[PDB]
Amino acid sequence: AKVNNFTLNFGPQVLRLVLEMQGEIIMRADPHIGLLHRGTEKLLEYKTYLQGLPYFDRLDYVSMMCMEHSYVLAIEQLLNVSVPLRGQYIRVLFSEITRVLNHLLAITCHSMDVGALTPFLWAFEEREKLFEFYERVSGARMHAAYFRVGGVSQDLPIGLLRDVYDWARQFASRLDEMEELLTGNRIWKERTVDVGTITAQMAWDWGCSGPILRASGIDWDLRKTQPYDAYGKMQFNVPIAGHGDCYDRYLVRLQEMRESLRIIYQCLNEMPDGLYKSPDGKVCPPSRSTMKQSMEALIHHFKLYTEGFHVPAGETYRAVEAPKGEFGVYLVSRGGNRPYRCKIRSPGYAHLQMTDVISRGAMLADVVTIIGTLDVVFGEIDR
Amino acid sequence: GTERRPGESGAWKQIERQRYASDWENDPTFKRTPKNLAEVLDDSASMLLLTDVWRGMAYTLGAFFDKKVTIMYPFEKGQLSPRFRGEHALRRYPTGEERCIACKLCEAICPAQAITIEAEEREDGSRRTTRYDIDMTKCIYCGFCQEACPVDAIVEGPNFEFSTETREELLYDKQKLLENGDKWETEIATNLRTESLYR
Amino acid sequence: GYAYARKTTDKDYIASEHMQAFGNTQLTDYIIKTVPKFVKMAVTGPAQSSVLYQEPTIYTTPESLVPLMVFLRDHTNTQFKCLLDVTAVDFPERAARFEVVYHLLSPRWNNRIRVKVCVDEVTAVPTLCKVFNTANWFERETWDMFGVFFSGHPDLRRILTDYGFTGHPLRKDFPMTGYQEVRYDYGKKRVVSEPLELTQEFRYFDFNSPWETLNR
Amino acid sequence: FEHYLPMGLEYRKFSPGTQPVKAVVPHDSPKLVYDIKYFVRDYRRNNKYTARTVDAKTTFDFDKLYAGMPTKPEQVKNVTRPLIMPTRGY
Amino acid sequence: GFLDKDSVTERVLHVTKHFEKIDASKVSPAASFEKDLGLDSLDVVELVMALEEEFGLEIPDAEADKIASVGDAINYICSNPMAK
Amino acid sequence: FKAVADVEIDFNNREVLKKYVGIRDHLSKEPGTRGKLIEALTEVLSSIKAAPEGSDYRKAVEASCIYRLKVCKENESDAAIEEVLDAHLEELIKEAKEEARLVPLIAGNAPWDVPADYAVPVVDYTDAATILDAP
Amino acid sequence: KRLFGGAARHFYFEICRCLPFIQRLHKMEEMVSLKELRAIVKEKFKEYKDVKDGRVVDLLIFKGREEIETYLLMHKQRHHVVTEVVEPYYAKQRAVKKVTTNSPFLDSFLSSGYAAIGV
Amino acid sequence: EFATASADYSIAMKKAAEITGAAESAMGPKEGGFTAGVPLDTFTR
Ligand SMILES: CCCCCCCCCCCC(=O)SCCNC(=O)CCNC(=O)[C@H](O)C(C)(C)COP(=O)(O)O
Ligand code: SF4
Ligand code: SF4
Repeated sequence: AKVNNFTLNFGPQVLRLVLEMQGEIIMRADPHIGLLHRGTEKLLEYKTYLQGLPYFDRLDYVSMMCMEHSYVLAIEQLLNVSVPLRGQYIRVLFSEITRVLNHLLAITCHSMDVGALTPFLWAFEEREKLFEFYERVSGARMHAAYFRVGGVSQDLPIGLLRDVYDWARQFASRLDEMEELLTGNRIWKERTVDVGTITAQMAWDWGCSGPILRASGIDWDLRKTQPYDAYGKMQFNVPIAGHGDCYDRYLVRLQEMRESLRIIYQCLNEMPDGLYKSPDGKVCPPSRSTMKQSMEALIHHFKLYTEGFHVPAGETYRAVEAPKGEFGVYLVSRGGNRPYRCKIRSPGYAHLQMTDVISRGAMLADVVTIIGTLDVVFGEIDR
Repeated sequence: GTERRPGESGAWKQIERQRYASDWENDPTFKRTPKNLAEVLDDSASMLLLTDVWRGMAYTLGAFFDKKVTIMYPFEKGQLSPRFRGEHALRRYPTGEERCIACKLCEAICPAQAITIEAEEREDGSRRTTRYDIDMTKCIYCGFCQEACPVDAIVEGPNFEFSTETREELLYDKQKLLENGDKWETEIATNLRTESLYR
Repeated sequence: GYAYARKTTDKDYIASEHMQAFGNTQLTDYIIKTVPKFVKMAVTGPAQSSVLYQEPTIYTTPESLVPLMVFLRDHTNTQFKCLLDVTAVDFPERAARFEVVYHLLSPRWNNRIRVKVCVDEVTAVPTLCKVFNTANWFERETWDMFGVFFSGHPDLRRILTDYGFTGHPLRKDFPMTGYQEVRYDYGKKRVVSEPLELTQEFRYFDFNSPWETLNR
Repeated sequence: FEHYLPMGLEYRKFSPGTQPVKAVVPHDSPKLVYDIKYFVRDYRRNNKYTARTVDAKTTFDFDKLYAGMPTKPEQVKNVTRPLIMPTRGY
Repeated sequence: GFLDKDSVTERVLHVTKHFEKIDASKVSPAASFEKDLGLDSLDVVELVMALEEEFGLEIPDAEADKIASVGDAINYICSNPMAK
Repeated sequence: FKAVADVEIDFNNREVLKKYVGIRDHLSKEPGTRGKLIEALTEVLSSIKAAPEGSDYRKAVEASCIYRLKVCKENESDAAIEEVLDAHLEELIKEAKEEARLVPLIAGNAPWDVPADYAVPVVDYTDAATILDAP
Repeated sequence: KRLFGGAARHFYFEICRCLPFIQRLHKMEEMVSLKELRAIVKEKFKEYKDVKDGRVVDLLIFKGREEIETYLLMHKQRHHVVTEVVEPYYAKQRAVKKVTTNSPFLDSFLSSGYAAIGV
Repeated sequence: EFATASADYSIAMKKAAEITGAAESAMGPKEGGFTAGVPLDTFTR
């Protein structure tokens, strides 16, 4: 008959959803966002380039250093700054540690939303180990502010690689005992198989990236097609599935954790000795002993910590294979010590736009599975 | 295993597709039809009598008899490093004179604008502050002020247990920051004896 | 829908020599010669894809943005299938103060490109919702933040700011802290918007050297 | 099967404040200790933008562009992936 | 003719009387909204909405746009078969 | 690439590879062949005649189609065309069909209709390492 | 005949059609009437009666539309209508010819050293 | 010869300010404040 749609309000308690149903089947989904919009793009125009760096830790706060990476690379390209070899290796190693942290949280929060509670509690102790790795090099468990223009902020303390190797020696066993509860379980399969299917044409038309794109049969990894730092030296595989399923994305994310472990092991054995910061003193601040003994270093310390370096006029867009997809910064420079315009491109913003076409024909108990498999964090969505 | 079945499909379009067409037999990720009696009994012992639930149950029962990772706070603590960024503090020389010389570099670098400084010259001619405030509810605990200081006057100490009941208790003035430094001076010096090799 | 997984071996290469040479050197001249009426200005600069190359920036009129984007999506040599973002930049000194910027990615040949349109506050830009499906939310955000009207959009409404929010926050003449603030009133039993008052006003530090040469 | 929760001294045997070997961190290159001149390495201020002659009556020959392309599986040449970004020797 | 031509007229005058920008004695049974009473389009829309409130009708945009006089409004209400 | 399925898949059989990555289900269930590529490219060569003879757009499309047909002619197997043109044939047939579809919209817009003294300014970027590093 | 297609009166008619549902949903039955609400919304329209550009008229109508659906969808409650719509109108028509002979300048003088900002 | 800051991105900023059709945009007095959406007493200052 002339059946009107029944509508539903889904949660003030920070995603708001307005669904329409024709019974038990959804016909429309409209996300209402902006409950975490804090105006960080306006606030970055009132900061110097070093001042605005800790804003990026608070965009995807599950994956911090990867958010820092693209802003730093965008500044370095316009400045024409080269990063030394050891700093590039450190950046790759901590980017892969960051990806492991993000994928642990994403898979276990998804499986908790579905109903399995134990894998969350099993994976968060490994997350605690990697937080200790963040804290030992930056003094902060989450918002490290570690990656800087021209390199990293401090050197690795003596004894870090020993412990990273000791964690990586048992992480595969942890991922194995994680999959015994979920991979060959019929309830998890019946919740995840053929739910929210994405084909390749829809993936490129809807601006998808990351593990969504690899589960639809597309071989596209930015660490292999447009490499940055020492990612071209790294030997690893791109996992590929072909259904576009929630189940296939779960399998791709687990394999990406395995490949991140492989890159971590390679970085632990090829870590070179040398400088970790670029030797251009007009961009990178001097060491604290040098500042207390030479006049030029003290002048450069004074000026770099007040006015900051001046970026030459121009523009660039630089992107990083963040663990949720492509994270990019569009930096517009007029020539000052402050960004003229800093647009932030987030993958979860594009992934959440698809919920109207992905939830069609699904039921109410599959909305939370779709939201969980898109891997969304509203700090980067709502800038 | 990651294999698929006709029937275990979570949706309806694929459920309708698998029961009206044999397109699923071309796909290599599907489990094939059993061909003889023993394979039929294996498939039925998979579907009926569970045995996939039981593997997870055996793993969780093994975890029931395993070791635990809980610490008994506040009798036991976690693990931190000398670089840890905790409660801000103001430092002295061993003589007892303040290190701070009112250069206003930490106030300039602060991205949160959490520092407010006023100064004039002391009665002996020295350059010293008359006001040094840190709004701890505006602070982001980045440590940039610690990096900008050329005389090691402002630090972030190793204290993280400083929750209060009123917000007015978290607007620190100069006297309280000096009191924090006088409390934590030996630990701060022990930390800085290692971290001066790197900075 | 491209870049299907085809090679089962590890690939130690990016692109082919002839197509990478064409994309990194000849693409600006190619686009200018094939569709000259669409292009009004071109910049070849420091390359969105990598630090080692150069990549073009195309300026176009709003009257030909949709045909140029359709050409850049469907032409056999420029297969720009992915639209990464739409944004704006404010230039208050210009007669047309806004530059709407479109970034694109070609998965077929590992390329990127940038497309710009200059308009003022009261000139509509045609929507790209029919060409790219992500253009919807980005145009909604650009209207929200800058006040650029996108004609032909299905539902142009604000997406990021507050419910009753008038004003476009990313303009240069909009204040950083705004005009209104929010508190709970015990008498009215409601959360109420009031004119702005600050306990500590924002301190603006003017650091800029009178010897600095780079300011433009 | 590797066990979670290692026992005593099998993980983080020394605290980071009691490092058993003193650290000597390089902060400058030996090539720049006594050779300090800057204008030979001022990459920031030596980039240029040049306005090209107005791209109107140029000759785009498509024959040359398609004459350098292969037609057989062998004779296809591929650009290898860059191993590292430029370090300029440091 | 669905209703009388006197009571509708005094009801029209009664709702025209309570307008702050109108004169309570200048209103005539046969006047104009533009030349005589001095009203723009929004005032005309407000008066037609008041007439709709009093007689319990719904007048569309084109029909209310054609109404330009007191006599036009009275004739439209009288010709309406659903008047109250 | 790495296949996430725990079963052993051959992937030397090209039809199995096209099934696994979703080409059959999501792009084209009918297998694309060399003859369909030739037919689609000749459709483009017929469709481009709506553009003027002197236009660079027509020359560009015609040269691309002629090169594609020469590759199709000098290679008999479809794996050879896959290795030369760096795609699957289903992708290449879709490319040719999209290029043929593009022509009436461009022809309606007429980008070649600029005045004789048409001018486009171009700004190019020169790196510092051109003049600082060794020639 | 009516400038710029008569779009101001068409939008005014649309809002006046929308108004009784606003009064029922926001429960403003005993606070304001439909006649005074129509007069208030009419007074919002007269403030831009001297706009000489049709594109500014179209933008103003689009923005007023988005205001009317944020009132329709209960994204601003009755206290928002009170503090933003009807009390500014009643303040602009209540202070006219006050009971005191003080000029506006002298009231401003006795209030503060500077003019008031906002409402 | 012409060389007035002819080695930086400001060349690409001076043009893109003189693009035809966009170099002649103009509004009436006070019109941009009506569409700005900020309170109207701000323009009494
Ligand atoms: C719940 C409350 C929410 C209300 C929000 C909605 C408020 C919307 C208000 C904004 C819409 C506008 O102003 S729309 C802008 C209106 N101004 C113009 O269009 C410029 C031309 N002037 C006119 O049209 C005049 O009305 C006139 C000279 C009298 C023409 O006489 P007539 O009339 O005889 O035709
Ligand atoms: S730690 Fe950061 S937020 Fe705190 S006072 Fe220092 S610079 Fe400011
Ligand atoms: S604490 Fe250090 S940086 Fe801050 S004003 Fe005092 S001397 Fe300067």
